[PDB]
Amino acid sequence: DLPAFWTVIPAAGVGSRMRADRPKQYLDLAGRTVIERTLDCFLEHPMLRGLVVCLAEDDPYWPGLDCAASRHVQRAAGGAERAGSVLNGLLRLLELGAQADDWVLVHDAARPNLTRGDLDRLLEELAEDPVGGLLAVPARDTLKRSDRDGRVSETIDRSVVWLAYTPQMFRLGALHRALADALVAGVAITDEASAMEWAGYAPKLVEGRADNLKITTPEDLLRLQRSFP
Amino acid sequence: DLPAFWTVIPAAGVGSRMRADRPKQYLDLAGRTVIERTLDCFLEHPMLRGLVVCLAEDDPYWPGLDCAASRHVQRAAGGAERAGSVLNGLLRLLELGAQADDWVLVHDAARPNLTRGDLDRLLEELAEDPVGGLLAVPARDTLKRSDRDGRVSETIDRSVVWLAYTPQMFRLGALHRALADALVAGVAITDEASAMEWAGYAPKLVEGRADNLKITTPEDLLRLQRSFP
Ligand SMILES: CN1Cc2cccnc2C1=O
Ligand SMILES: CN1Cc2cccnc2C1=O
Repeated sequence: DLPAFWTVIPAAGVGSRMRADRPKQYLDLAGRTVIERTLDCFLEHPMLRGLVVCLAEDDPYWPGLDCAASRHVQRAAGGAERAGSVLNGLLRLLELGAQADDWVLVHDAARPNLTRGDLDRLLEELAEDPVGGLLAVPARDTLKRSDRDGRVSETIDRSVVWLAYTPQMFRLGALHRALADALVAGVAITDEASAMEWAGYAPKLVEGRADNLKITTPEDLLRLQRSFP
Repeated sequence: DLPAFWTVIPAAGVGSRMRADRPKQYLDLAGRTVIERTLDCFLEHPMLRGLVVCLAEDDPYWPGLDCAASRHVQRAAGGAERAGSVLNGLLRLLELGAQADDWVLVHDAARPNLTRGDLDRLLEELAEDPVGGLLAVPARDTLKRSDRDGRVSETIDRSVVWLAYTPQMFRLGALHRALADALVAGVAITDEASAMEWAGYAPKLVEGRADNLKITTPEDLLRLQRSFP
């Protein structure tokens, strides 16, 4: 019995001006934009209560997509940083009838290769967790720590090192307090787990697939061109 | 004035039997095998004294390549592990007239995107180094350390964490002693830097390009299909 969950897709930071170097979320991935394929990983799930995309109010690419005329996709105003945009998504969820104890999933707009297995695996393993968790994969490259002189001080034991992926799964109320307080404190928030970690909580690690990659360079598109359907 | 250097390409571990899931070094990369493109990064360098490929004596793919009939490529017998094959490559270099103080470069057979810039940058920055070093790139993914309960114990400060790449550049005599003694000691050697680290030396880090990737899955080929010429 998988739990019910809301979904927040932070996708702001896009300028008002179309550019030849398009935002990675609007690149073409086998006939569709990256963010459209990212939304498909969630929109069809029976336990989905509602999905909210965080966007700049002057985003020139979004009104061209068919998901902009979709009742299954809600929109929230972007913030100054990613954490602020996630915060506005949490406020938008509260307007749609979300409760403080509802599960919320935050997922990168440029991670379109999220499989149904990883999603349900994350949902079934955290459904009874006291704080939540996130998808992650073990580090497979040799890690080396540097001293101040640029020389190797040690080879890090990567058997305990995991790469942080998305989605990340936390309770709406707790994440709301953690994100808002950490922004007031001046914390260098990266993901939602870092805000929960600063607040004292230890998120659970849920192993996911390694090909759930984030599109950071247009060369990373080439890895996923054969991944659909 | 770049220093003179020998090159060892460990490429053993290949079985005697051709298989449909070919060894990654023999996959096609825009009309040529991965290992052929890897050798091209070195064979044309004016400071190259000699290149040695470590191969199993029953390798069914190598005799089909034109580099098997090339005077510019020498061959050494593979060992039981990668470190042993590297060791036999060092012995093969000594037969070709190498000296104990000569620079040796060890590079992965499945890293064909090594640019001339990274190679010379590694050579010019380590030419006067007391031990040597290796190419590396800074970690750009969020790193999380796991406790014994599978929960995040800390987010690792990745400002001091580097991913270890190749080539790696060490003196022939020192690497020979470090590799041989560490194998006798029972050390879990990964790369040459780990053997030098166990021997007490601190290798220098030389920043290289991030697209000098190792081909571990046939999906990684897709990243490099547009990288040549
Ligand atoms: C994914 N991102 C990046 C960013 C920068 C600034 C404001 N919002 C955002 C957001 O949602
Ligand atoms: C690159 N590799 C892997 C391996 C396994 C066993 C023996 N030699 C080798 C070698 O050179």
